[PDB]
Amino acid sequence: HGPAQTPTVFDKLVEVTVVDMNGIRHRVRGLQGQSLAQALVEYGFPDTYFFPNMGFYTQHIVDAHVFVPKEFWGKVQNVDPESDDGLAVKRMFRDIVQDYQRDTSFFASYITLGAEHNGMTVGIGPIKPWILHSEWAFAGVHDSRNKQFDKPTVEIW
Amino acid sequence: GAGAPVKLAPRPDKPLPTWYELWWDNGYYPGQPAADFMFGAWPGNMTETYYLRFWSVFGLALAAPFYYVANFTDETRMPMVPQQYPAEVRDVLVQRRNSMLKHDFSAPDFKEVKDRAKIYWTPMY
Amino acid sequence: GFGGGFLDKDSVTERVLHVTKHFEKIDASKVSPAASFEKDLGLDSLDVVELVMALEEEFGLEIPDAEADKIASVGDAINYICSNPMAK
Amino acid sequence: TSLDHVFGDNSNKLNYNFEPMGMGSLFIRTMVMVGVFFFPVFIMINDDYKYTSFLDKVAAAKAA
Amino acid sequence: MASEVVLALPHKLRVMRMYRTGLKELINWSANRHEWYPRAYALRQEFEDSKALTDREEIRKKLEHGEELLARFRHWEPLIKPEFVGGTAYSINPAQPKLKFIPNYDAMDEYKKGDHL
Amino acid sequence: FSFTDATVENMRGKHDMTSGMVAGAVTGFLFGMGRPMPQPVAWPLAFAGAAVAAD
Amino acid sequence: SMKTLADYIRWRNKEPIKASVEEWRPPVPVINYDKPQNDVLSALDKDPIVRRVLINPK
Amino acid sequence: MFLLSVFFPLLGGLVNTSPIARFLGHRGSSIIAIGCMVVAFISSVVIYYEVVFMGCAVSVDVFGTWFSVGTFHAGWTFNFDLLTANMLFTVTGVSMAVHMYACDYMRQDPHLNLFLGYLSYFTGFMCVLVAADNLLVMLVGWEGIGVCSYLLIGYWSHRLSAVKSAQKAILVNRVSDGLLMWGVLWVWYHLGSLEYDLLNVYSASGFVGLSILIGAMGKSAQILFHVWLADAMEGPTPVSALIHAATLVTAGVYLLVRLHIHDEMFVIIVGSLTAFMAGVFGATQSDLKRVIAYSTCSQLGYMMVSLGLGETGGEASMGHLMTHASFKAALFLAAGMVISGNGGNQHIARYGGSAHSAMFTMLTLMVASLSLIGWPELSGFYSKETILNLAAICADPIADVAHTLLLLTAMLTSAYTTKLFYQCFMVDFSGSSVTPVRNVLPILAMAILLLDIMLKVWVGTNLLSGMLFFLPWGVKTLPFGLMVAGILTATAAVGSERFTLIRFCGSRWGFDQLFARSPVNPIFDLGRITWAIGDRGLLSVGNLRA
Amino acid sequence: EAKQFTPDGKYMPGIFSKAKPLDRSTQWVHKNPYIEAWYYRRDHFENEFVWNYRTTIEALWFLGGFTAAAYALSVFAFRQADRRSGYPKRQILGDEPAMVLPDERQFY
Ligand SMILES: CCCCCCCCCCCCCCCCCCCC(=O)O[C@H](COC(=O)CCCCCCCCCCCCCC)COP(=O)(O)OCCN
Ligand SMILES: CCCCCCCCCCCC(=O)SCCNC(=O)CCNC(=O)[C@H](O)C(C)(C)COP(=O)(O)O
Repeated sequence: HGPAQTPTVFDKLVEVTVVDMNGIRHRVRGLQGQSLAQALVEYGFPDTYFFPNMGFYTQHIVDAHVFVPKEFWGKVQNVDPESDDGLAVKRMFRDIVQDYQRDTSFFASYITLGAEHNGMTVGIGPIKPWILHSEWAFAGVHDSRNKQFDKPTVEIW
Repeated sequence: GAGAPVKLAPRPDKPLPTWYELWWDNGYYPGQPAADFMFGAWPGNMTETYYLRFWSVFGLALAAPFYYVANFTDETRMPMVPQQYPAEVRDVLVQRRNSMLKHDFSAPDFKEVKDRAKIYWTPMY
Repeated sequence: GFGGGFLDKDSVTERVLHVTKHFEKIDASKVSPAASFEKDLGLDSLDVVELVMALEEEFGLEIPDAEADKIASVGDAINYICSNPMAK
Repeated sequence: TSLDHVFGDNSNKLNYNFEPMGMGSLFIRTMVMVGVFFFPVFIMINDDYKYTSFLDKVAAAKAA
Repeated sequence: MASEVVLALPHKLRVMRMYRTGLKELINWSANRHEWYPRAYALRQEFEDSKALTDREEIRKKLEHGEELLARFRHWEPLIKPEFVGGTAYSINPAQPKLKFIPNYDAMDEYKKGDHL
Repeated sequence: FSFTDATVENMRGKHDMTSGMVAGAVTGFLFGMGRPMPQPVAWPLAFAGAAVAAD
Repeated sequence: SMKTLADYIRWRNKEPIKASVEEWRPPVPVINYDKPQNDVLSALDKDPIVRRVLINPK
Repeated sequence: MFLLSVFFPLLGGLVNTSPIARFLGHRGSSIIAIGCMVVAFISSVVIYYEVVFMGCAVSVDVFGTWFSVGTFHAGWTFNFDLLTANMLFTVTGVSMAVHMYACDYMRQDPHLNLFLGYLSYFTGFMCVLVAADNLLVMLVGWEGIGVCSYLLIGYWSHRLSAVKSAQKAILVNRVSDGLLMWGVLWVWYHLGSLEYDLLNVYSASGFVGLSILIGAMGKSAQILFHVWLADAMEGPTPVSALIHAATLVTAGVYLLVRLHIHDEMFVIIVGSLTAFMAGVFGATQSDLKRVIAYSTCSQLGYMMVSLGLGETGGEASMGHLMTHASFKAALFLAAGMVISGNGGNQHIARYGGSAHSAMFTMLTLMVASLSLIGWPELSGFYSKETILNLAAICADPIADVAHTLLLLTAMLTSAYTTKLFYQCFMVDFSGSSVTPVRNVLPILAMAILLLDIMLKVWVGTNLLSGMLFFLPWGVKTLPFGLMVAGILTATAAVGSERFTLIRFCGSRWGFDQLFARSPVNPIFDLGRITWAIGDRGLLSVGNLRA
Repeated sequence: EAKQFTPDGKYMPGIFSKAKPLDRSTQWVHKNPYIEAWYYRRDHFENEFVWNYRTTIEALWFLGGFTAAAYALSVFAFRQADRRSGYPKRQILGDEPAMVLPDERQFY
């Protein structure tokens, strides 16, 4: 231990360029170890962009459909397609995305921001109408100014 | 002389074998197998085939004389009869299957006493 | 006594010089510390094997074989023995 | 490593693959072990057989 | 035949290890040291009769035969000095390593010394 | 299953659980043929177990 | 072909995969000449070298 | 005086292992141990004179009933009769000298009072074993000496080979303990009681004598059970002297002499094979303590054959036990003094001369060695010649082969014991450490056992000494010639060129190596099967993924 | 060189103190990664079961073999006990109607 640098937030900052569904580019800052869906929520994106992670014991996690370029395909975390997490991802692809799926389609909670994501450009993918319960649904149209960040709780019930 | 130097055994720094609990590592060098001679070189570089081959002759070399005397020699080889007793003393002494008085070939009930000294294992009902 | 389990340099030197002189071909006046076994003294490999076995006998040691291969001079033997805690 | 020049080093490794015994060797040695350590069972089974064959002889020669 | 360690040695050190192990095995098979001295002299004279050889095939044949002999005559009860590995006095009463002490552990954070649930 | 059951029934001369077990083994081996190998044993066991539970 | 329950059962017929990574081995002392002896009778017992250096010296 | 022979060594062990010993230290604990053995020996001397000579047995109800469920009734009761008095005199007299020796031999050990307390516990459980009147208090003594043998063999616990020797002794004896327990079940079921005086058997069901014989073969270290005895040399020298003289190995022979319910064919064959095997084993060893260990195994074979011969043979068996303990303990103590005089070396190729030992150590080794080889009109001469002459007139044809095996064994014993003396003192010096021990306590410890050797000649063990079994001069004086043949051969120091026989015998017939894979590795592999293939495999029920 | 007690008792936590306090986790072991991996693998060894040749053969001859040996020994002991007690043949599970449960009012 010596005269080495004091830790700053700028050492742990990750910048991601996000293109929303209107084509507008956005600058999104996050921290290392934070997932991508959390940084998207804290940036101030509307609540129609997000949906529950459809696994058991993880519906309190919000998730988004993102398009990831081929260079950053290998930095998405690995999911066993035979495990229960794999069936959760399969349920999300079956029910939420459907025929908006591309070869670049991932889910934003499965991306953990590190230094390798610095400068990565992603885009928000479209989703189909869905319902979890009466207090959390999506009718299909992204016409709402309510941010996801302003919701005090994520309710599974 | 307590406090003599002794070399320490290193910790594992590679992936372990599946059945690693056949080595006894007590902390000092050297460790040992869980049972000695289960693996590793035997003393004198002998093998199991060596001992089994020498024993396949040596075992019959030791079992040969007992068989010969138990099947080809009997009580009459002795130059004298066993120790003589009065009837009231003898009659309880030869009740033991263990007794050496059943080898009295001059007794009037020699055969019957020998027929009563047959070892049984399961008690009948 | 003296030393943290190790014998002193001078007595080890004296004992090694005593052991080294037990050859017919050896001139005694050439036996000194830091003298080579082959080049300076004129002993072959078998003579060196016998000398290291005699030093094992002298200091009560079981010298490991890789260490006995490295000993090639009087000073090497003295430096090895002075690094033994078990040397008596 | 401060005693490796006194008692030997860690360079020579143990030659053993930690693998199970062969199937036939295990079967044969287990059968020998069963025969040696469970010999009262075989003794009593032989007693039952020798007893029932005598009653067979009695029942055969008795009813004739 | 030699072990995988001895087979990796240079030729000079290979012959030296063979002579050294022969002398030690002659110690192990003898009744006393005074029995051992003329056997040591005879073993030395045996090695001196192959010193002036040059043909590497004859050298290899003699070396391999002697290593087979040393594998045959390995004593089942070798003589080891007691305070070394395989001796009878190795690893008896070593000095304890430094072990750490915690004073008054029961008195630190009383009423909360169980397991959580 | 029904033919193997009644055949073993008439062959053994009595009604018991053996005919159902044999018919189950035959039917399950018919189902399990051509499959990798836990299955040519596992399916006779399942059909015989169904017969045993039925009895 | 035909879809059955056998497609949905995780059968235990897959061999576990091993790796080529070198496993740990404990150190052991050196045995200089360790050829395993299986012969009760050997010509090496009556070798002339053995007779010259063990039996014959006075 | 009667309860003082049993309680009071246990009291000495309790004192020296408890936190009372924190206030005494090494110096005070040595005093406590020696005094607590002197009192017990005095009590045993009084018991011996009352019961053996004046014939008055004493029965003591000590602590009431132990447990009593149904007709299975075990009581805390002792009975002091002829065999019990013989054993108590022998055990306490040997253990007193071993304590006096150990207070000086283990002086430089860091935990000396713990060692002394373990020795006292071992002695006390042996006294409980021989003083019991029923089978269950005997089993208390049996397992107590087993546990204390484990604690004392693996005393130097930082050495792995000592720990494995102690574990091996436990496991080998556990097999025979299981068979002995099943035999106790047979005895109680078919006689109705557990007390010795109500166990009079004329004709029982075969499993009784066989299973009790197997249980005795474990403790007395007979054939296929001797493997633990040689490895028990990892413990210190007082442990070996007390194991091989008075405790542990004499317990199975005592049990068979007490019960007398054996079948003689098994007993004679096992004993004679053991005697010949241990005779050839000890002839080819170079470790000084291992030769004496194998001579112990050989003499236990002699006693086994004798108790096979009959009731007179049982008395001769007890007599040889009693005389064997004294010179065997003396041999081990003298060997310990020779080892300490030579810097801890145990190889007999590195001895020689008369500088590394006291005059009394050499005299002790000489006199105990002469008693062991059956030199005429010493202690072992009477008992060993009695067993040999009783085996020469038995009417069982099996005893014909046994007598020949015993005579060959006698020649082998006089060979290797003379070799032990010859290598130690007569040859030129070939060690390098001369630190002879001349302390008062070990010398007095040796002198006491030599006094007991003289006492056995002057006062016999039983009435058999002086009785003449009528044999020709050729049959009678042949063991003397066999002793002389062993002495002449060993002093000539001759050897044979049949090296494969030499390495087959010197490696002790490969029993340990064959046992390393005939039961042991299969037990490990069957455990692998029952865990991996059964618990994790065939019986395992998995999860339903959804 | 921490001070976790006042001179009159009174344990102090030392939350903001520089010196490292001795506590419950002071003697926790430093984990060797390979030992942790081997114990994890042995903890989940049911994932390594496979119906190969050796597994099937050893599960037949040892597990089923010794289970059948123990069933045969149990039936042998039951029948021998009933014969040595004066009973007739008795009805075990699947053995046709016969005698079960001897009467105490009867002499056998
Ligand atoms: C971790 C293992 C440690 C092992 C420890 C050593 C091995 C022990 C093995 C055996 C243990 C047995 C202990 C039993 C304790 C007492 C049981 C009896 C209870 C009781 O009330 O009985 C009365 C108590 O008497 C008495 O107790 C006698 C009265 C007091 C006079 C003697 C005082 C005792 C001195 C002992 C010295 C040290 C000896 C060490 C063992 C005797 O009368 P009862 O009702 O049974 O009537 C029948 C005869 N009257
Ligand atoms: C129990 C008894 C077992 C018997 C043990 C085996 C006894 C057989 C001995 C006979 C076999 C041989 O000579 S093995 C053959 C040995 N001969 C050679 O290698 C040729 C010489 N070459 C050289 O390089 C050196 O002189 C060299 C001598 C190597 C080193 O000595 P230096 O560096 O000074 O020069």
